[PDB]
Amino acid sequence: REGTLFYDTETGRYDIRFDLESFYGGLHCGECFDVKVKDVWVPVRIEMGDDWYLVGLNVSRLDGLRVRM
Amino acid sequence: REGTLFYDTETGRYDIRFDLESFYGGLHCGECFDVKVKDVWVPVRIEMGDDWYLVGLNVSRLDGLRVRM
Repeated sequence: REGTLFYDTETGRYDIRFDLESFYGGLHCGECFDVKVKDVWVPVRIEMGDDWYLVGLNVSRLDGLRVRM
Repeated sequence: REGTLFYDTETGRYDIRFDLESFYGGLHCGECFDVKVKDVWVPVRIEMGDDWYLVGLNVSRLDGLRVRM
């Protein structure tokens, strides 16, 4: 359910860490999930343009966001 | 303050994201904090070897760890 979003170097994709040793495996274009914003969960979709970005929420960067699926 | 640990490509350092747009500003060698493992906070100290690593916790990778200062 809940995890942290991060960029994986040896795979130009963002991924989600759910546990100390439990990862999603890599997010693909179009995948949806919620981003934690203060006390609310905002629905977003990750996409690829010139670089990875989120549709549904304006953020400075995707690194370190708390997410939920 | 609780946050998420992530690799900051703008500085080559690991940093902590506390809120949607609040960041620690880049961790330096010797700085300490706790890492969430299960439902316990483990004290660590970040250092630089061949690459960044944590003294106090043997983990495959630092990306996405939940932490607190």
